[PDB]
Amino acid sequence: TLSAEDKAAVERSKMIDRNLREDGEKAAREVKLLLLGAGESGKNTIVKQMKTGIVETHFTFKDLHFKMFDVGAQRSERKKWIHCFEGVTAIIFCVALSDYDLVLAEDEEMNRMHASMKLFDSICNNKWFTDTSIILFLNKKDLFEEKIKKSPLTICYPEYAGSNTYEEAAAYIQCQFEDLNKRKDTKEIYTHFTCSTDTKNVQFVFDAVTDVIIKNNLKDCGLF
Amino acid sequence: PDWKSSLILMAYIIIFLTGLPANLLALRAFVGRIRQPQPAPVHILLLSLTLADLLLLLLLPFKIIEAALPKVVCALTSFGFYSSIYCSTWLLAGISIERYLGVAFPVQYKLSRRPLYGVIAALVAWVMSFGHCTIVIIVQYLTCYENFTDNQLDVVLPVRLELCLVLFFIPMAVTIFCYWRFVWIMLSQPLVGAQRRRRAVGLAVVTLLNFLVCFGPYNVSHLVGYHQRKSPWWRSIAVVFSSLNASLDPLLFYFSSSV
Amino acid sequence: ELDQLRQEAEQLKNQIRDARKACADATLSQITNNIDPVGRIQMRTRRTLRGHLAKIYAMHWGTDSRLLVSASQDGKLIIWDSYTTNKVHAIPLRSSWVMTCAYAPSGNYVACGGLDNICSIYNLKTREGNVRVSRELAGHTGYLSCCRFLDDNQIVTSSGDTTCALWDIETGQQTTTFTGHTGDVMSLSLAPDTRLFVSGACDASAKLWDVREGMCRQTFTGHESDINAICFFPNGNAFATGSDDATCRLFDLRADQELMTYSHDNIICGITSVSFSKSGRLLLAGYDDFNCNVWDALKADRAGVLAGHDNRVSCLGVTDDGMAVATGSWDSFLKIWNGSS
Amino acid sequence: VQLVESGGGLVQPGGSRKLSCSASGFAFSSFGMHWVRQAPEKGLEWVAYISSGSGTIYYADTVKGRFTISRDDPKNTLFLQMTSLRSEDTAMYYCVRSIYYYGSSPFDFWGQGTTLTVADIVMTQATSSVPVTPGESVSISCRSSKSLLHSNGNTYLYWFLQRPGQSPQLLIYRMSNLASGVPDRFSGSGSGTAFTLTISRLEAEDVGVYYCMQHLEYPLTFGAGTKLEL
Amino acid sequence: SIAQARKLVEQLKMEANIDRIKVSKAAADLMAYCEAHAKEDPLLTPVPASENPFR
Ligand SMILES: Cc1noc(C)c1-c1ccc(C(=O)N2[C@@H](c3ccccc3Cl)SC[C@H]2C(=O)O)cc1
Ligand SMILES: Cc1nc(N2C[C@@H](C)O[C@@H](C)C2)c2[nH]c(N)c(S(=O)(=O)c3ccccc3F)c2n1
Repeated sequence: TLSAEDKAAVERSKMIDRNLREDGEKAAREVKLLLLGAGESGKNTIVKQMKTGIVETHFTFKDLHFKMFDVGAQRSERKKWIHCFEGVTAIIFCVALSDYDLVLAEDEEMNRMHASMKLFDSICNNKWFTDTSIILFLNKKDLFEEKIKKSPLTICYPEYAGSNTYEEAAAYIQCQFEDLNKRKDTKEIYTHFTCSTDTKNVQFVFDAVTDVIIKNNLKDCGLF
Repeated sequence: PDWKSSLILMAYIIIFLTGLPANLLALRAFVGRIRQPQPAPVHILLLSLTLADLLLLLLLPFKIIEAALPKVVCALTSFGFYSSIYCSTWLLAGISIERYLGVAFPVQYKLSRRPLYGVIAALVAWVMSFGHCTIVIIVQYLTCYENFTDNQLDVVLPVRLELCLVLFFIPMAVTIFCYWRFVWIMLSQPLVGAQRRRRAVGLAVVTLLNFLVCFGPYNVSHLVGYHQRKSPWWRSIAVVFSSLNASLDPLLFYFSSSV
Repeated sequence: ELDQLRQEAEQLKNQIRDARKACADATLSQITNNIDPVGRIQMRTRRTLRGHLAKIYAMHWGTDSRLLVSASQDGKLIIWDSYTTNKVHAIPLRSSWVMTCAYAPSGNYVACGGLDNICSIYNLKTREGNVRVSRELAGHTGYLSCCRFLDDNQIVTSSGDTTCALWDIETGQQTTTFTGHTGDVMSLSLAPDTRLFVSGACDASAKLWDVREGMCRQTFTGHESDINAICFFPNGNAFATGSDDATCRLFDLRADQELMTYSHDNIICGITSVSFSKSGRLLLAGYDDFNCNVWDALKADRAGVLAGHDNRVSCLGVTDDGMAVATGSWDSFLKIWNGSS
Repeated sequence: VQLVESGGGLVQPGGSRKLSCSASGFAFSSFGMHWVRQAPEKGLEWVAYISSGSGTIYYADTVKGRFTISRDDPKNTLFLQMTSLRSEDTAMYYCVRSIYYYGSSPFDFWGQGTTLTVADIVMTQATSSVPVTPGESVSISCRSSKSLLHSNGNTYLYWFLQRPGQSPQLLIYRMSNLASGVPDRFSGSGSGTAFTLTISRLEAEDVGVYYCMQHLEYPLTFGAGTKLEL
Repeated sequence: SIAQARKLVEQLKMEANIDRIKVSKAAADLMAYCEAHAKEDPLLTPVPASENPFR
């Protein structure tokens, strides 16, 4: 019923099918870490920490090959291509700690930190990003060390009832981002304050990704 | 056909009725998942467990009618019943091993998730059950298995003890060890809040208790029969519990996920 | 001066509004009411092409109406034989983020594009026997949404820079740059005559571009949200649009105004793909409710469901001869629908 | 696209020699390979075949079992192991490539050639030599024992031109489609049994022997061969 | 950006100059095209299985 090369054509497809499965299995052995940095806050310092448009950064830690996409370069409508990243293991977010007092240069109305919170709000409870975690990163905290003493936090959050102590003020910054998460039963964010010279940035991401791997393994075994 | 027998027949009827439809939806979901690309070994083990459970349930009417006869038909049905029970035991052990490996070695489980491990685990379980039952029934061939003679019982009892020791004690040991390690890792690891860890640990404890409670009477009856040189009279309710586990396995493994 | 220009612009908008209202003799529903309905157009999944390991964002049939190319996030550009479910080629893309693909009218080239901002032309009819990148077209500063082959040497690409462009494969430079949109262009539809092309954008507006000239001719409005997809009528005198409002709309080239709207009370999901039929009577549309509700092009009455996909239908294209309607969706499976006798 | 072949030479009857074909300039892994022999003053005959990935292996009836074919894609080379060579085995062996997909052109390019001086469809040509003149039109015809029109709608014909001192070159594949690089002056049509090759005004390069080869059933019996005198 | 606004304003100049035709006249082209190619269209009128490539 099949011709000589018609049988060979099916044989060619089987070789193609084997390559897709072999390459698809390798892709399933990789961690895709989306990086939604803010404006001049992240995606420029941490990208080097873990060793025009999409710039995929690959770094291997503990025999795990991570793929890190820094889409912050693109300036188009976020909602029209955010579904392409549906299914990433985690979403590495970044918020600068020096933007609490500095106002947005372009807007000149609201401070930069609220814009990141507004950006974080849309990402955290997005329809597609309900299962994927968020590895929140508070970078450039060294500048926040003396900035909080000289500049009070009442500029950004006047409700803050605390002294100039960094630890008291930083805890409020942590507490001010968790509330934006609506789907608290299917997504947990791993907030982590980090400096510029610290080398523990890579290790925390691996630990946070491992939690996502465990959760994914739980869904397969029928448990969670 | 009265009291005990009536109670056993009612238990069989309710188990069969409650277990069929759930088995159908579980089978449909598992074949849909196995059709989906990149399957995990635990999915294949779950599919094989559902198939064995359905095979066990299909032979239930031949035991319900007996609860209140055909001939070699009786022999085959007992072979299928016991082979499916022991296959379910070994597959539960395999699923417990899969859970321990996937929750204790996450990065390795992700890097190496070849379905062939699950395929050969299901093959090992099916062989260790069906081949054992086939060879014992062949040696037998070369009421419906209710009464045995003096020499017949003297041959059955050591065979019963050896068969139990190979088909339950090792699966029970590996299941309890893997689930204990899984629980210890779950409550001794920095992970998500108690909203997720508690559910997983409760499901694991429930699964282990279900296994050890359902395949407890039938196997301990093996040992008491070896010791007292007499077939236990409660082997009926023991196999009733064994079929009860098969009936509620879809609820524990598939229904509990959505609910 | 700006005040005067802003006023002048408002007056110009009112002037065209009066002309459209004056020319609006009657709606298409009223005039085309005596015609009979098409009927219950039931379809069957003749083929179940299953090779892709991830989400599918684009597909495109060949000129022979037998070979189709599908783009997926896995990083593959598989070219299938729809007749026998054979994969002629499996092109590994450089960037996995691909949201558009095209098939050359001659059939010797296939193009892919996406978040990499680069349209990559691939050469199929090669002596070495392995598909190779003919030329990577760069210059777009935003995500590329849809590219259509004018011929073997010219390709029209629409990106997220609110601008469409015409390229030359041999040189690689933008011969023409179509600008004027205030929002990201999501899809374009080449006309059969290959002399004009229209493209909807995120600003709920569709404009008529002229490849020969290089400037917009007519601008169409009416939608409330982003226009995700667009298609061109077979006669070349009309085009349909699909937006997130769940109200697909038909626009007339000569009348320069909307003719009908295709909306349902139950349907609220956005439209991801729109395609006509051979005779321009069967307006296929790919909704986000996992369905592909068939809409009559002259009655605005649903004539089919086509519900066979687990996830959203991202792409859908009828063949040149109209014998098949592929409905590639996010479930990683394409489906060659066909109308049984 | 170069196919250099080695391993030919004088051999004793019953001896064993290995024929090596070297592939360079194309994706050898994705290309199927064929071995075609050419006896002196005789037509071509299919010898063996190896598929992409070494999946399916076929041999000719007269050489079945006695010969073995293998490939080494890391080295981009083709191997044909010869055992118990007889006097009939002498021929001008050619290394022929072929890819198999929709719209492809199997047997597109042929190797240089090596000489070893030690139920089937019958394809018959009406004449073995037709004198030709420049500017005229000739129609080489062939015959097939069974219909070559499969239910798929393809007439499985492959025309080859063997220029003197040159390897055979494909002209028309599937009886309707012209091969790449072939001048438009070559044309052919017909049914599953009626066969023809409507050649336009002949040129200097049109001299040689023309072969018609069937491909419906895999034995792949070549035609007798028609020569075109200048 | 007065020149930019002028460019925007000049954009509608040719758009307003388009000699728009009546919708009813345009409507005639659409319905006539459908019925003229209704027989040729396989989707509206399914072809017999003896001629359908997708069995
Ligand atoms: C050997 C031999 N020679 O004589 C006799 C009698 C035996 C003999 C037969 C059966 C058994 C026996 O214990 N079985 C087997 C069985 C029982 C019933 C029906 C089918 C099967 Cl396979 S399966 C599991 C086990 C069980 O009951 O659970 C032991 C010994
Ligand atoms: C070597 C081996 N044997 C397995 N089985 C256990 C039971 C199910 O069947 C028997 C026949 C053999 C495995 N099952 C699973 N799930 C794995 S693994 O993929 O998690 C894994 C692979 C490499 C390193 C660490 C791992 F955790 C695995 N590995």
